[PDB]
Amino acid sequence: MEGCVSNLMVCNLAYSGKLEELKESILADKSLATRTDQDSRTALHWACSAGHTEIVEFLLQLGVPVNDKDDAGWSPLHIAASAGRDEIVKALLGKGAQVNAVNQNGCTPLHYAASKNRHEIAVMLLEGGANPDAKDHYEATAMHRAAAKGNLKMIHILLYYKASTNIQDTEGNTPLHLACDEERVEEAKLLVSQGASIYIENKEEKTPLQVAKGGLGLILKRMVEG
Repeated sequence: MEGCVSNLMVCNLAYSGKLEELKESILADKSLATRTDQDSRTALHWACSAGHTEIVEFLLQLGVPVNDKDDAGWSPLHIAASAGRDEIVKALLGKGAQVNAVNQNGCTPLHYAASKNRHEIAVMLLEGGANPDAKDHYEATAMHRAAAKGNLKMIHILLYYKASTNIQDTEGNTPLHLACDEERVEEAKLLVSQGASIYIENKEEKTPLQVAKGGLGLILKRMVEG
């Protein structure tokens, strides 16, 4: 757990926060700065997941790769934003890091950021080149995950940057469908009044209104074209 990880001295060094040992290691060895192992990870990936900004900065300054996608671990900015690491997320971006790189399930930074409450972190990545309406394998969106468990603030920024277009998962699941299911009156009222087609049916051919609450749907559907 502590000290090292499993393999690759550079990976664990950044993980345990041994910048001195990491610097002397890369200084002495150039290949070590990129050398990958275990899961094709890089010390940046390990440092970002932990927090050690000094290690990621030192590696970044040298000109280490950042746009590189791991065997699944997404990009550096991906891991940084995911745990709400402002220092790491800013620090990776400064190096022209990626923005839409896909982990394995394509859960872009938006998808991960939305999963959290880091409203500010999500906005930073969006302007950097984060697909606001990008879909994953299941065609799920950050809006869906947030609408199911997030905040109204996210809705303000997401819509501000122009994101979400009634997207529907492979089996059916739009911003209103999930929001309605969550008994979220405010989220449903704002999303519908913004551009959430109520008629959009579901697996059972059910529209957000019908799944809203039988009657509650009448109010949401009326605003759309009552």
